Amino acid sequence: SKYTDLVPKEVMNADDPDLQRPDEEAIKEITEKT
Amino acid sequence: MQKDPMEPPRFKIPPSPPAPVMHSPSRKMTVKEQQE
Amino acid sequence: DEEELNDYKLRKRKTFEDNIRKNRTVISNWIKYAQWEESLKEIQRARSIYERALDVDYRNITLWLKYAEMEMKNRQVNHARNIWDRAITTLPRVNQFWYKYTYMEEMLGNVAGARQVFERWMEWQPEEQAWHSYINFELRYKEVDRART
Amino acid sequence: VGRLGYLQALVTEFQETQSQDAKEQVLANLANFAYDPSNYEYLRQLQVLDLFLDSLSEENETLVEFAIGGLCNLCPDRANKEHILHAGGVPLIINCLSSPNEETVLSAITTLMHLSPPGRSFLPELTATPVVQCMLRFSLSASARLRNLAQIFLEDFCSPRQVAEARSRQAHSALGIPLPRSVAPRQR
Amino acid sequence: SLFDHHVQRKYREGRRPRAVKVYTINLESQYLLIQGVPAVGVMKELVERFALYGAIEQYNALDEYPAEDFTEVYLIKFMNLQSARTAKRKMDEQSFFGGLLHVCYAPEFETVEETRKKLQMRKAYVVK
Amino acid sequence: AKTVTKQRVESHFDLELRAAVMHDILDMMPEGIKQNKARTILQHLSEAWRCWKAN
Amino acid sequence: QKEDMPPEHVRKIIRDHGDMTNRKFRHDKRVYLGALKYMPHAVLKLLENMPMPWEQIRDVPVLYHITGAISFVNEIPWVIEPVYISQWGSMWIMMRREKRDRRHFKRMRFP
RNA sequence: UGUUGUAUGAAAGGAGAGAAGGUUAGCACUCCCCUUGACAAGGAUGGAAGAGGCCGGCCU
Ligand SMILES: *O[C@H]1[C@@H](O)[C@H](n2cnc3c(=O)nc(N)[nH]c32)O[C@@H]1COP(=O)(O)OP(=O)(O)OP(=O)(O)OC
Ligand SMILES: [K+]
Ligand SMILES: [K+]
Ligand SMILES: [Mg+2]
Ligand SMILES: [Mg+2]
Repeated sequence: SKYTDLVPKEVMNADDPDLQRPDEEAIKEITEKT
Repeated sequence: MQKDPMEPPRFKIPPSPPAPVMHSPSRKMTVKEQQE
Repeated sequence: DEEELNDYKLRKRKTFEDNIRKNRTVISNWIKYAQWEESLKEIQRARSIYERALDVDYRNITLWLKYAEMEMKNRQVNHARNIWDRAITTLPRVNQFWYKYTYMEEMLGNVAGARQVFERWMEWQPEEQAWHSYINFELRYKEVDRART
Repeated sequence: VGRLGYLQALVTEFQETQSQDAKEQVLANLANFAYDPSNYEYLRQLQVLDLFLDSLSEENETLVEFAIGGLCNLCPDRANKEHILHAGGVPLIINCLSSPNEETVLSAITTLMHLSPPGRSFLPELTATPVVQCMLRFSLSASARLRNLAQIFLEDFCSPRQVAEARSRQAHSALGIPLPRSVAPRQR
Repeated sequence: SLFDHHVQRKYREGRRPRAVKVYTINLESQYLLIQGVPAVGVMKELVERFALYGAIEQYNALDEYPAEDFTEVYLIKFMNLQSARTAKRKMDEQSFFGGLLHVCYAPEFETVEETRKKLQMRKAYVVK
Repeated sequence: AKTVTKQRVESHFDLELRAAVMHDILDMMPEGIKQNKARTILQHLSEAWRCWKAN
Repeated sequence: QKEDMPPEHVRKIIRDHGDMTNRKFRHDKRVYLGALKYMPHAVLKLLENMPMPWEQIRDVPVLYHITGAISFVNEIPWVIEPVYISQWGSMWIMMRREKRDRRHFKRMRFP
């Protein structure tokens, strides 16, 4: 709804772990739920 | 209330709020390329 | 007499609802249903009409305009302001809505609201003419100090 | 079509016809509109209270029963109540305790009970009338509804002093011994 | 006696036909007599259905009553006579568990004081 | 939904080719174009096909 | 688990509703029409339980709707297979001897 | 203690069934139905609308 969320976000590898996808246990739990 | 199995059916047979358009500002068309 | 006139209402409505059911598209035709109520001077009809019409397409550019124009015409101002608010909410790149909102905030006489609207716009800072517009705005009133910021 | 116009149409239908059954239907509809509060005035403007009062005078028992039923729900309102009294229909109601049907008698009793006015406006009339003697037999009848009505009627239109005098008169008739008219109960 | 089921019939005829029968204040009661229930042991479902309308003081099935074969007769005591009228008004001639349902007023059963309050409330309503 | 049966085969082909050409018209025309002129482009498509058949 | 009712019950219901023309049965029309969906099942059970030629009367358990809309024969015809085979062999002998001895065998008219 | 809670078919009286000369064949796009067990097929090609802009009107 605001302007600041359409400007390009930082473009570099500040945090490899933060972008990494969740572990196998969480995805198996969500798979079983669904 | 109990319903007997024999009866047939009895009755004859806005979207989600609009998301804001988050767009780059439009570039107006030049007369040359509008001729194109 | 009068009964004939309500019959006139009803048959024109019936054929219009057929026309509307046929496509649900055709925005130019959507406006006509509304204006015919505007002639009939009963607005609640047109408020539901334009609500449905915004449901089909809010992306549209004439529709939000036309709605607010009917609002202005009917001299009812609080809803006109509020729904220009919602317009600028969901179409924040279209310049015209911003212009026709602040112009309105002037001629209706409420200085601060325009100020806040201008501040909100300062997020986007989308075009060159808009800034100039606000410069002229600020020189219109006693204030040159804000104009420096 | 229009409510009051519809009631007027029923009035016309009643007046022009002569078939007793097509009058049975009219007196049914009229007696059941008489139950309506709002339709009272509409009935008050069309002389149909006197239509009922004339209709009791007719000798078709079913029709008379219907007329009495119409009266029963109709009398209790103060305007209508006063009109009926002024007509002089009270002896017409009095004639109905000897009517053969149970319903008609009950309706008559209810109408009599309704005609009761505070401040002793009409009670005096009942004591003079022999209706009280008839009531004693009715109260001790086999019909539970009749018994309830008779007992209720006694409280509403009678007095303890009056009841004792009434009982004595009834007893005297059974006794077969005459009571002087001049003699009267003395307050203590 | 008065429980007999009268029969229907221009007079600006309505949608549903009505039998010729005038209702007097005395005729109407708060005791409602229901006859024609199928003998399939629905004692409680019928009573719940009627309790939907008002509040039921007392309900019992009176078996002495002469009824037809495999058919039942019941009594319902309501709390307010207007509730009894609406219960008749809507429940009468409603198909119930495969049977036609016939509700009639039962004034015989009500006692002297009950008649007193009935008549007095009729006077109260008519005056206003 | 109705299936595509032998009656409906050719009309369905034209119906789908029509829709796909329309999609590419929308993605091809520059932003803020004064007019769409889509119906005219589809008229030129028809005339091209008719000229193919007539050599 | 209820108790079977006397046959007079269903006989009286079927008798009363006959032809479904009385104005009193207006609400049973919907249920009769709704019960049409199961009438092939009722036909299947009826013909499945037909009496064998050596028995005069067969009495079957019946499950019937309370308005009289449909009646199901609620059983399965279980037989002992040797006894069953012997009974139809008995019929083979009797029917053959009867076709031999009956001078003129008249076949019944259909329908 | 009534009334607009609607529809089908028929009869009578009227209108008359697409194709820029005539006679016609159809299949669809949307939304309105009818027959039908329909993911089929029919109901006149089932019927009814169909370029752009401005406020039924006006302009190309
Ligand atoms: O005038 C009609 C009807 O309006 C009136 N009536 C029905 N229910 C009533 C009620 O609760 N109170 C009063 N005062 N009047 C009422 O009576 C006649 C005819 O009644 P119907 O609609 O035929 O119903 P019903 O009287 O029950 O018919 P019946 O043969 O007796 O039994 C089903
Ligand atoms: K079509
Ligand atoms: K054709
Ligand atoms: Mg077709
Ligand atoms: Mg043809």
